[PDB]
Amino acid sequence: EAPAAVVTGAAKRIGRAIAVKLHQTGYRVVIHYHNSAEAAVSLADELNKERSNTAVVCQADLTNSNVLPASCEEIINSCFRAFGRCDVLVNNASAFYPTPLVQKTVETQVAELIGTNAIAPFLLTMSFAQRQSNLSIVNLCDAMVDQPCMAFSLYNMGKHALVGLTQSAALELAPYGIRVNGVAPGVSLLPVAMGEEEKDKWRRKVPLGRREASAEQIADAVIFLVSGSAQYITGSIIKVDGGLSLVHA
Amino acid sequence: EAPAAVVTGAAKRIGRAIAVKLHQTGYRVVIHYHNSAEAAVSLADELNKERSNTAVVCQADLTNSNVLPASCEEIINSCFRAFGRCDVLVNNASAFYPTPLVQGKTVETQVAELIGTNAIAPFLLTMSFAQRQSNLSIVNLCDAMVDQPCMAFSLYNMGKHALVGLTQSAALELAPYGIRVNGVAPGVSLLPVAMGEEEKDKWRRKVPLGRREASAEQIADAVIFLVSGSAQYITGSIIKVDGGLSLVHA
Amino acid sequence: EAPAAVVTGAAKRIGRAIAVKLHQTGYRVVIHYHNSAEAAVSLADELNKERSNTAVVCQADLTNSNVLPASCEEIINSCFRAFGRCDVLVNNASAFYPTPLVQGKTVETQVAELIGTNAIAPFLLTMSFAQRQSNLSIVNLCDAMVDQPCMAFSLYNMGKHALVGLTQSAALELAPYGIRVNGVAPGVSLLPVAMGEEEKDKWRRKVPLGRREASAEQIADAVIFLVSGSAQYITGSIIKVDGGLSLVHA
Amino acid sequence: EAPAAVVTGAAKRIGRAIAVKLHQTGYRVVIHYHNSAEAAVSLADELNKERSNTAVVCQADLTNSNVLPASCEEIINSCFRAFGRCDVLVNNASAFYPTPLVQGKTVETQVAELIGTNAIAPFLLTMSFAQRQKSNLSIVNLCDAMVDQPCMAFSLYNMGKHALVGLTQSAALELAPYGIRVNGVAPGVSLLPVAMGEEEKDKWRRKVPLGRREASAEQIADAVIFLVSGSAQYITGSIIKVDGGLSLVHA
Ligand SMILES: NC(=O)c1ccc[n+]([C@@H]2O[C@H](COP(=O)([O-])OP(=O)(O)OC[C@H]3O[C@@H](n4cnc5c(N)ncnc54)[C@H](OP(=O)(O)O)[C@@H]3O)[C@@H](O)[C@H]2O)c1
Ligand SMILES: NC(=O)c1ccc[n+]([C@@H]2O[C@H](COP(=O)([O-])OP(=O)(O)OC[C@H]3O[C@@H](n4cnc5c(N)ncnc54)[C@H](OP(=O)(O)O)[C@@H]3O)[C@@H](O)[C@H]2O)c1
Ligand SMILES: NC(=O)c1ccc[n+]([C@@H]2O[C@H](COP(=O)([O-])OP(=O)(O)OC[C@H]3O[C@@H](n4cnc5c(N)ncnc54)[C@H](OP(=O)(O)O)[C@@H]3O)[C@@H](O)[C@H]2O)c1
Ligand SMILES: NC(=O)c1ccc[n+]([C@@H]2O[C@H](COP(=O)([O-])OP(=O)(O)OC[C@H]3O[C@@H](n4cnc5c(N)ncnc54)[C@H](OP(=O)(O)O)[C@@H]3O)[C@@H](O)[C@H]2O)c1
Ligand SMILES: *CC(=O)N[C@H](CC#C)C(=O)N1CCC(COc2cccc3nc(N)nc(N)c23)CC1
Ligand SMILES: *CC(=O)N[C@H](CC#C)C(=O)N1CCC(COc2cccc3nc(N)nc(N)c23)CC1
Ligand SMILES: *CC(=O)N[C@H](CC#C)C(=O)N1CCC(COc2cccc3nc(N)nc(N)c23)CC1
Ligand SMILES: *CC(=O)N[C@H](CC#C)C(=O)N1CCC(COc2cccc3nc(N)nc(N)c23)CC1
Repeated sequence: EAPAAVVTGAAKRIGRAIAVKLHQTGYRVVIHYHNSAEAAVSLADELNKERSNTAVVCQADLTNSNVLPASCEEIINSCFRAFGRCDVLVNNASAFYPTPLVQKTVETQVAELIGTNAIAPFLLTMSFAQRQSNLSIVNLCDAMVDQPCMAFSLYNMGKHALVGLTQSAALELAPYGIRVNGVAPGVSLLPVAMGEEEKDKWRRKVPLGRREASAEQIADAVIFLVSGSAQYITGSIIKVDGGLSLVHA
Repeated sequence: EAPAAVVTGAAKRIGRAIAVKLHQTGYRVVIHYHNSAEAAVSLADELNKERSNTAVVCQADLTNSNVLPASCEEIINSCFRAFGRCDVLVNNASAFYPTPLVQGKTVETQVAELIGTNAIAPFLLTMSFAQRQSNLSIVNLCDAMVDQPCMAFSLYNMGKHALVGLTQSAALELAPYGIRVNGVAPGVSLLPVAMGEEEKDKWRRKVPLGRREASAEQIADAVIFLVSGSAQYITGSIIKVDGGLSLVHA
Repeated sequence: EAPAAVVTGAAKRIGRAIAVKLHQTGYRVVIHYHNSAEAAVSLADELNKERSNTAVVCQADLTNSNVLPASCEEIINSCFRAFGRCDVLVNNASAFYPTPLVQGKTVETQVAELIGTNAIAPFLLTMSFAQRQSNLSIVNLCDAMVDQPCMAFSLYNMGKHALVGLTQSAALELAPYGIRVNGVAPGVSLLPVAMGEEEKDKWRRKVPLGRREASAEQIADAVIFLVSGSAQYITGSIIKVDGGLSLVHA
Repeated sequence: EAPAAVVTGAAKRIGRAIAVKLHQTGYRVVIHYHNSAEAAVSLADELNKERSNTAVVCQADLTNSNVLPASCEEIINSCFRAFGRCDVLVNNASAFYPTPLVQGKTVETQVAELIGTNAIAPFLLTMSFAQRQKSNLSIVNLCDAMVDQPCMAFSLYNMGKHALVGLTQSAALELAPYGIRVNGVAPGVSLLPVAMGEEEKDKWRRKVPLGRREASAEQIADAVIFLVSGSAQYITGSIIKVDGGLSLVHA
């Protein structure tokens, strides 16, 4: 019987590449999305064309709210409903934008940035564990958490909280044989809205090849961590950053 | 004219020792409290008896909510109203209790209290402190054991990790304004009032330096250092005051 | 056509498992050894029986001395002599024993062996590897417990900390040459042959994930990942393979 | 009776400021030096003019060698011989220069100097310090805030500073039962090299978030004073960055 995986924010970019590579490795996949319905379904169609009834989609807002716990339980439930099991959770979905300390409401920014990057991963982790082989969770972290971008304090707080969850959950779920690890990109796929001149500025800072990581290169580290080659690995965060985090000002 | 400081959760325990030591150093203090009204007022009375018009209390819930930004703004405003200035912010108030991943507060409430008090309220207080602006600084009460967490304390731990992030992010962003942002990270300090002596001794005996918990005063000493002129080039730093506990393997 | 790898201290235990797994992946291997001549030759025989002309041995003391640079150059040279190329360096060889700060090897010798094997020899091998230059990479065997050190192992610990520094420094400096530099950091893996069973069990039961030590093969798996095309964007990274041990408080 | 401190490399720059501030705090001081005899003696004369019989000098090469253990024992011994006690050790002396991985000191000499001064000599001094105790005893190691964002081609220097972090932590743990605390102070940009042109100095200064300037030697010394004080009696194994936020700045 084929294992099954949930990937949050899987319709595009890094999450899409993760879903594709898990599917290629033999997983059935839940493609979670928020706004990207068309791209989510398009991906599921591609995967189901390769192997029938191996991909489903699942819609949810992961902003923090009174309903978030129910939404996260339903994401996990969607995997059990479609595939009868849930072996892997990848927490990939993430809101990302500046929140300057000195001059959406700030309460909404808190809900979106801390909800997507930290609280929803926590609630999904709870629901994943409650419903339980090579079981594991992979959190998409950020190699630059300790050298943060100016005016991104709430985003950064969210990613730091995710490191804490990764470590806390590794410890607490180890007795259940659930491993919990992270993958920490530096510069990967740049924002669609960023101008080419700015993209090049960031690319040229990367020591290894002066370019961003492809989505597939991020996905490769995820595949490693969920594999039998990582069966003793828990609580670990692998940087996939081409040396960027080691570069001084 | 005397500088002024806000200390959150200052009615008791470590926050009280911090407020007392800042007061002894010449600061006027806002004693923030949530439920500990009697202890807060009693402390302000003691400090004002020592020097008139040098302490006020300020009540606020720092649970996450849509009104938390306004509450945090009002804490800072309370310092300006009492003293005409706000030089130092100490983020000390903190909810602390287990939230097991596997099995009667709702999880919505646990998130709001643990992430609100330990991370979001510090962020909003930091915003308000900075907006309203000399030796200006913020000191966050962190946790030396954030990377060796207590079993079943994931939300608390997430909160303290987020506070590290804030410490670093805010140091960077507020450096141009001359505001320093640092942390003090206890290991074992004052044990919970409800904990039995047998358990207290179990944790005390794990500490390499002296096999005892830190006094509240020892924590406060590190805060006093970081707000002083002796730390004027220090920002983004988190000083462990843990007697070596974080270095001890399983 | 086949790439080639040097593995230091490869005659036994973790280094042997690394050499075997690299060989199984298609590498030709130099089996470096110091005292374990019989085991090194036996391993080369086993690998060459599987595929002819794919393994040689190379003897060297990696204690620090004025001749260590020449010895390390000769290890790399041995790879070029046997295989015409050198694609991968695994710095595995390591002296490990206590050096109490407060009280028949001299301290001069303890320094030379512990700092030589764990740090200086890796540095010199890295220099020689780089000078003599595709998927080129170095993997250093680090230690997940470097910040929760064993009592009385200060020189060993200093050595492993230095190796972290080298991993990061060399990643940065060799990135323009397309050489990646990464580490694998065990917690409890293969226990010392000389350790009593009662002590072995004490350490095993501290590991959160499965209450057992890592097999040599599990360590090797992380090395195989880091040298593979699946890690082509990874440099300066140290992967813990410790079953959660480093996260456990005292 | 006044406590006593050893400060290595104390004739100039940061070590000098540390020795001065310890002296001002009431310590008697051993001023260790290697080549800077005239500056060491000049400092001792200034301190003894302030308070008689409160400063001596002690000469030693801290390069790694067969004699280094004996040299480090003798440094500690010189404190006991002058002052009858040794309360504080500050490991400050440090060689600093590039050692590129890819291309007239030999590399074995570079190893001996960079690893000796930054790591091995601190270890041996720590051993000797602890052996002679066998009251507020503490060691402060001068570390480096930028150890995880290293300067290109400074691999041996960086290895040395990483080793010193290890020592700080290992020694804190092992000496805690004796009541000896072990901590570090980690500068970012402090006193720039004497040779450096103002244009290059300003390049590095302008990277510092807090004030766009290097730390004074006195600012570094202030952190040392804190760590040896009664205000840090529960602090051990801690490394305080004094870097104006530099270590938090991305590329
Ligand atoms: N790209 C980089 O360079 C980089 C660098 C460091 C770390 N990372 C991390 O790597 C991961 C993937 O990065 P990425 O660039 O591929 O991400 P992204 O494109 O910014 O976000 C991925 C998806 O997150 C979903 N998401 C956002 N807000 C949401 C909400 N309120 N509720 C539910 N889902 C929500 C969106 O799904 P819909 O489109 O369906 O609305 C979006 O497509 C993230 O965790 C990121 O922080 C990336
Ligand atoms: N004690 C230790 O061993 C230790 C260890 C590591 C870190 N620390 C950190 O050091 C700091 C002080 O520790 P502590 O033991 O003195 O703290 P504490 O006694 O547990 O709590 C401090 C105060 O926080 C306030 N607080 C709690 N929930 C609040 C809410 N919803 N809104 C507003 N205020 C709220 C309470 O004020 P009221 O009483 O007024 O309701 C309480 O007296 C904390 O940040 C803690 O995490 C302490
Ligand atoms: N085992 C664990 O639990 C563990 C934990 C943390 C980290 N690690 C790291 O993982 C690596 C492998 O561990 P291990 O237990 O397999 O190692 P080990 O058995 O303790 O040592 C590996 C080899 O190092 C060689 N070596 C020692 N002194 C040498 C010298 N002066 N010159 C040259 N080679 C020398 C020896 O080779 P000969 O036999 O040929 O004399 C020895 O066989 C090491 O770097 C270790 O620090 C292991
Ligand atoms: N300056 C900075 O920006 C900076 C930045 C980060 C960290 N730090 C650390 O802070 C400390 C002080 O820095 P600094 O710039 O003041 O130091 P420095 O001037 O480069 O060196 C201080 C002293 O070290 C001594 N020393 C060098 N090689 C020696 C050897 N072989 N044996 C014995 N002593 C030797 C020299 O003594 P003699 O003059 O008597 O020969 C020298 O005056 C160092 O540990 C340094 O790594 C400094
Ligand atoms: C200030 C800045 O952009 N660059 C620094 C590092 C340097 C040099 C930095 O903080 N970085 C971290 C974030 C990276 C970009 O990221 C993302 C890019 C695009 C989408 C995206 N989505 C989500 N959800 N999260 C993130 N982090 C990103 C660039 C380097
Ligand atoms: C499971 C556990 O306690 N583990 C270690 C104990 C040891 C040794 C640990 O992880 N520690 C972290 C938490 C410390 C205790 O704390 C507090 C104690 C009392 C009140 C309190 N209030 C608040 N707000 N926060 C905290 N952290 C604490 C003990 C060491
Ligand atoms: C004091 C102690 O061992 N404490 C923990 C043990 C636990 C839990 C610890 O610090 N660990 C580090 C040392 C590990 C053992 O290691 C080795 C074991 C066998 C051989 C060996 N060779 C070499 N070269 N290096 C090392 N590190 C080891 C156990 C976990
Ligand atoms: C390449 C580089 O310098 N990069 C940054 C500078 C910036 C921003 C860096 O890595 N830093 C570390 C080294 C600092 C300079 O230092 C010294 C300067 C002068 C003397 C000296 N002596 C000794 N013994 N050690 C050191 N480290 C220094 C600059 C910041």
